[PDB]
Formats: sequence, C-alpha cells, structure tokens
Amino acid sequence: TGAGTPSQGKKNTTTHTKCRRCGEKSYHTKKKVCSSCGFGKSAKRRDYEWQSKAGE
Amino acid sequence: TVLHVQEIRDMTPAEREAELDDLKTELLNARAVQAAGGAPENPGRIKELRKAIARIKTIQGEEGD
Amino acid sequence: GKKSKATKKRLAKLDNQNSRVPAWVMLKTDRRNHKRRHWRRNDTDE
Amino acid sequence: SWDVIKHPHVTEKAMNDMDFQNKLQFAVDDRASKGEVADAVEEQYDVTVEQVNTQNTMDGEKKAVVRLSEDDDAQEVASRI
Amino acid sequence: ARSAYSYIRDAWENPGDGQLAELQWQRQQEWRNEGAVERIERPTRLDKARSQGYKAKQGVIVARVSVRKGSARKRRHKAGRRSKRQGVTRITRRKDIQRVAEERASRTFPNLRVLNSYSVGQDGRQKWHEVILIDPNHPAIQNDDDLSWICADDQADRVFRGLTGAGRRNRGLSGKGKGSEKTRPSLRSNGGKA
RNA sequence: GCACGGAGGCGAAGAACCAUGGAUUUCCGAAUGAGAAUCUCUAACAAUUGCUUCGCGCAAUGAGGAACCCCGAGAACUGAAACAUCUCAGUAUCGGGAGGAACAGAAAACGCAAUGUGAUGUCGUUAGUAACCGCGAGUGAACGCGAUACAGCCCAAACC
RNA sequence: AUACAGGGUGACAACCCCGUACUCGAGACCAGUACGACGUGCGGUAGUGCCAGAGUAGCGGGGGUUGGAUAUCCCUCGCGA
RNA sequence: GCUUUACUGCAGGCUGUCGCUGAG
Ligand SMILES: [Cl-]
Ligand SMILES: [Cl-]
Ligand SMILES: [K+]
Ligand SMILES: [Mg+2]
Ligand SMILES: [Mg+2]
Ligand SMILES: [Mg+2]
Ligand SMILES: [Mg+2]
Ligand SMILES: [Mg+2]
Ligand SMILES: [Mg+2]
Ligand SMILES: [Mg+2]
Ligand SMILES: [Mg+2]
Ligand SMILES: [Mg+2]
Ligand SMILES: [Mg+2]
Ligand code: NA
Ligand code: NA
Ligand code: NA
Ligand code: NA
Ligand code: NA
Ligand code: NA
Ligand code: NA
Ligand code: NA
Ligand code: NA
Ligand code: NA
Ligand code: NA
Ligand code: NA
Ligand SMILES: [Sr+2]
Ligand SMILES: [Sr+2]
Ligand SMILES: [Sr+2]
Ligand SMILES: [Sr+2]
Ligand SMILES: [Sr+2]
Ligand SMILES: [Sr+2]
Ligand SMILES: [Sr+2]
Ligand SMILES: [Sr+2]
Ligand SMILES: [Sr+2]
Ligand SMILES: [Sr+2]
Repeated sequence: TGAGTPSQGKKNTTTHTKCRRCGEKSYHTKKKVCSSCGFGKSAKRRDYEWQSKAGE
Repeated sequence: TVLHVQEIRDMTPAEREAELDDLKTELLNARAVQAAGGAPENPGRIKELRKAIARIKTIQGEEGD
Repeated sequence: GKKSKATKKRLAKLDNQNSRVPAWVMLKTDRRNHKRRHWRRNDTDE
Repeated sequence: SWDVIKHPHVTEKAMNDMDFQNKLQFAVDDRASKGEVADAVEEQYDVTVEQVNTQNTMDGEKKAVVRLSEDDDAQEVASRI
Repeated sequence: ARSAYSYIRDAWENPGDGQLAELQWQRQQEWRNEGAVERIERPTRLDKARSQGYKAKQGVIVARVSVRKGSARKRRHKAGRRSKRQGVTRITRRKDIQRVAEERASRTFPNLRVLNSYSVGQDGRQKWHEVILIDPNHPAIQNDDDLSWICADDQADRVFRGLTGAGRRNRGLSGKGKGSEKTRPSLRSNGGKA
C-alpha cells in the first residue's frame, strides 16, 4: 500500500475547525487547542517574532 | 417623517408605549405583506417605521420612560 | 456527519453568500461575485 | 430586545397546511421555544394554539408550524395580513 | 539610649549564636512544613522591616517565601554547541535567590507591590526571605506621606522590572563611579554586558 | 455610502453633511456561574489577593497595543581563509513586565592629585586612545571637555 | 497682487471655480507647569562616645560576564567586622 | 550519519571534603 494516493482515501477525520476565539479554521477539535491563536492553550494571544523578518 | 420628535416628547409614558405597539404592528404587517411578496407596498414607510421606533425608544430612555 | 446549530448557521451563511451580484448593481455601476463557491470544486472551513 | 414572531412563512406547502390542517407557519426567532411561540401567536391574533412544531432552517432562521384549535380558522386569520 | 530594635538587629548579626540560634532551630521545623509563600501578621525581624519602610498599618503585608538552594536548574543542550556552551553543572543564574523570592511573593499577591525584602536564614536545602508588600489601592496608604509614592502607575509590577532594592543591587547599580560603566542606566541600554 | 438602477421616500417642523456630547450596542472573545469549534445548562467578580460591616459588602489583578523601554533565558550558520579560547553576539529567538515614553538619579562619586569638579540621562568629543586577545583574527571603555536640560528631597534611629 | 503655491474646469488659466497672501477664530499639547498666594520655618555657639540601615563591608572555593588587565559587574558554596 | 585506546570537552556513576549538623 503506497504512502501516496491510496493512503489519501483513508482521510475522513475532522481535526482543525473554526475557532471560537479567532475565527480561523485552526481549532483542533481533538486537542481543543487553536494552532493559530492559542485558544485553549493560553489566555494571551499566540504570537511570535519569527512571524516576520527580524528587522521588521 | 409623519411622526416628529416634539409629538413624541409630548406623549405621556403610557402613550409612547401604546404608540410603540402600534408602530410594531404596522411593521410586522409590512414584513408580512413583504413575505407574501405583496406589491401594495411603499418602501419608504417600512424604513420609516424602524426609525420611528428607534426615536420612541430613544425618548423613553431620555425621559426615564 | 452531524451538524450543530452553530455549524448550521455558518453553512447557511455560506449558502446565502454564494449568490449572483444583483442585475441592478450592474447598471448602477455601469459594469461578478469573486466569492462564488461550488460544493464539489471547493471546500468550506471546519 | 428581540421579538418572537418575525413574519409569516408563505409558500405552497404553508398554504396547504393552512387549508387542510388549520395550521399557520411562521419565521420566528431562533431562541424562541415551542411554548414561547405558542404564547406570542395567541397574543398577536387572539386564537388558541393546539400544537407547535419547529425547525432550524438552512436559511439560518427557525420555522414554526402552529396548529390552531378547531374553534379557529387559519385561512381567515392569515387573510387579515 | 539604645532602641529596643537595636537588640533585634544585634541578635541577627550572628543567627548561629545565642537564643536566636535556638529559635531558628525551632522555627525552621515549622517553616519546612509550610508552603512556598506564607503571609505572616508580623515581621520576624522588626528592626529590619521598619528600616526598609515597613509600618504597622492597613495595606502593609508581610510574607515569608522559601526557595531551593544552589545553582541553576538547567537542562543540557539537545543540539550542537561548542565546548564553551555545553556547560550545565557550574552554571548559575544571573538573578540572586532573594530576587526570585520577591517575584514569587508578588505573583501570589497580584494586587500588591513589592516594597523590599530581607533574609531570615536557611538550612541545607533552601533559603527564606520575608517580603514587605503594599496595597496601592488602600486609602490608608494612598494618604501616607512615606508610602503613597508606591501608588503611581509606573510602580505597577515594579519587582518584575528590577526596580526593587535587591533588584538594583543585582543589576550592578550600587556604585556611582568606577565599575558601573555597563550597569547604569540599564543593563539593556548597555548591550547586556554588565 | 462605495454604486452613474428601478421603485419609493425624506427635507423650510431646516434634511443631507461636519464637530462635540449622549442613547442603543446580539454571540464568542482576558471572558470571570458550569460547560461548549461563536452554542447550551441551572443565580454567579471564575481564579489569586487587599480591606473587611468576615457578606464578594468595598476594591485590585487578568487581556490588547507598530515599535520604542525595563527585568530574565539565550543559539548557530559566520570570521579566524582548518579549529577548540576568541568571533558572529548578549545578536536571532524565548519567558515576564511598565509607560507615553521607559530606565537612571542627589556620591561610602571623581582622582585633568587639586587652593580642583559636584545628582542623572543623552548628544558631540576624548578614541579605535587605556584595557583585552591561540598577544592571532578580532574586541574595546572611562575621567575630562563642549553641549542639551537642570532640582532637589523623603524615611530608619536618637528625643517624644 | 501682503494673493505669480497647488488643484479643478471640454487644450499652455494670478484675474472662470476651489484655494493662495494678509487678518481673525476654536481645539489639543506645552501644563495643573511658570508666576502668585497659604502655612511651615532657614541658620549659628558651647557641651554631650544619645542616634545613624549585617550574613552586610571584607576574605576564600567554583562559575559566568566585562576593556577591566593583580585593577569590571554578577551568581553560587563556605567564612565573616 | 556512524566508529574508536583521534583531539577537546559535556552529562552520568563512584569517592574524599565543606554546609545542613546536635549531645556525651
Ligand atoms: Cl511588585
Ligand atoms: Cl574634575
Ligand atoms: K562557533
Ligand atoms: Mg439556493
Ligand atoms: Mg425537532
Ligand atoms: Mg515626617
Ligand atoms: Mg536609556
Ligand atoms: Mg462565559
Ligand atoms: Mg573558520
Ligand atoms: Mg563573549
Ligand atoms: Mg591563525
Ligand atoms: Mg565585545
Ligand atoms: Mg574614570
Ligand atoms: Na466540498
Ligand atoms: Na425571514
Ligand atoms: Na503583585
Ligand atoms: Na457602538
Ligand atoms: Na474584578
Ligand atoms: Na467577600
Ligand atoms: Na574559512
Ligand atoms: Na571546516
Ligand atoms: Na582569545
Ligand atoms: Na560583566
Ligand atoms: Na565568590
Ligand atoms: Na550522512
Ligand atoms: Sr508490510
Ligand atoms: Sr491500491
Ligand atoms: Sr479514517
Ligand atoms: Sr490547556
Ligand atoms: Sr508572543
Ligand atoms: Sr474531489
Ligand atoms: Sr433557501
Ligand atoms: Sr500587571
Ligand atoms: Sr545641575
Ligand atoms: Sr547610614
């Protein structure tokens, strides 16, 4: 069984969903954590300096 | 339009509420006739009713009812 | 699947948005919905 | 403050319910319960509500099918709006 | 004549001798069974507390905090490092324990602001410090000529920015001349070389 | 309104429009009665604190903000024509935190050694100087001076 | 023309329109600052070992850091006026 | 990437010592 096309047919699990806090489809319904804004993980909003060029 | 601010302030608290229910009913019937796709409409009033109700509500707050 | 009431509201909105730009807007602007979606070719969120 | 009854739902299927089952159909606030729909209707048209069935529609609104008592006549009630 | 306070002071110059020695031996047994931050109604070292600004008044709080003794509790590198950056054992943190103590105390009382702190001994595995905290929102303090200054907005969370007496010492701000070229006005403005 | 349509309406009861102030302001959201992919279940400052009439009665904290700022944690590619000290660099990145600016600040200073200067930032200079360094590559101040702006005070104790 | 900045208007516009010079008005910041006023009360002599901040000053072991070299700053363990 | 009695270091284990730490 190839890792490619044939293995793609087994994918019918819902993980990432519309996030209550930020509105992005990043709320992982299994972990109950938003990979985009951090909801469910932290009160503070998920943010990182590497999201932009260092001097900008 | 038809209803002015003066007229509203000149009404007693009970009159505003009565006028309120009356306006709401005209609106409800408008939306009903609109729901039935009715044509005997006058697009202006359906818009006027909303504002009139906002005016009365604003006045009721100002006066304390 | 099983849709919650909120999911339902969202699907409903997406359906509504998925309509043509009214004919009269054409005239008024003297001459296209960029958010037109197809159930099959596209994929909504959630 | 949100009202209960939004507007009459007028469609062929609705007309039939009205002509054959003495039922009226309304678009109501999605937060309204079967009971709150029953009251609102009795207090707006002065009639006796016997049963209420609801449905959250794919149009984002809640639809109510309100059956009136035999003492009332839907056809006539709806005819005054 | 000598103040009664001078006696508390003099006793604490040698916490390992006399009555004090016996007191500590007794007290520590209880402290060891207490939490990380215990509010106390009265300073163990009155003279020291009053000297640092303590007052028997509403809005003035004292809490004892214990912290594990020793160097940095650091995790060894999980990626490539030149020999110089592979150390783990002899590496120590840049903030002294008294400072870590003041911060834990201040976290416990989010609405209060650190005024000062002092040492109350240690055993072989931990150190204890008492921290004086003030309520910037209480009128008895808002009206105090000696403490109201701590009610200003720019004093909020003062401990976390090193504005404490222990904070300023640890930042190398004691000296006004030689040796403070890289500490004043801040470690950061001086490129972090102090 | 964008938006140059159709219909209809509003405006001399002075509309539109602008300024200031006020009203309304769904749900989720620090999100705070409990739970939940923005909904649901049966009165709510949840949680941590201060005061306390010891009752959430009165209060505080939480999260956001372009960067700037303060306190902590802290690389490597790279340079040395290899490389380990050194360098890149206290840089990137991470944790915490304040403000409109931060931080510093009225000498247990300086040490043009003096019959002299007189809180502190910062700018120009002192200077790639002193100092560091497989004394290699490289790293690198300060006092002073010219400026900017200037401001000096409060406790602990003694005695009550 | 104290206005010949700029723009608009069916083509190269000081004089067609908006503006522009001059003069004037309001808000914000400077700033609850400066000045002014209220209260407080500066200072000096003689006598008096009454008072004046401790794990500190200082030393040693181990680290980091720094231009700091014997002579940087800091952490940690021990000792200590 | 991997190896080892390559170079240099780092964890870790063993061991002495100091603190915790007292009385006869
Ligand atoms: Cl604080
Ligand atoms: Cl000089
Ligand atoms: K390197
Ligand atoms: Mg359709
Ligand atoms: Mg159902
Ligand atoms: Mg006084
Ligand atoms: Mg600065
Ligand atoms: Mg909630
Ligand atoms: Mg090289
Ligand atoms: Mg270095
Ligand atoms: Mg070489
Ligand atoms: Mg350097
Ligand atoms: Mg110097
Ligand atoms: Na699809
Ligand atoms: Na509707
Ligand atoms: Na605090
Ligand atoms: Na609003
Ligand atoms: Na609160
Ligand atoms: Na309470
Ligand atoms: Na090279
Ligand atoms: Na190489
Ligand atoms: Na070197
Ligand atoms: Na240093
Ligand atoms: Na040492
Ligand atoms: Na390889
Ligand atoms: Sr197989
Ligand atoms: Sr296959
Ligand atoms: Sr599957
Ligand atoms: Sr979590
Ligand atoms: Sr962040
Ligand atoms: Sr497909
Ligand atoms: Sr539909
Ligand atoms: Sr805070
Ligand atoms: Sr001056
Ligand atoms: Sr002194």
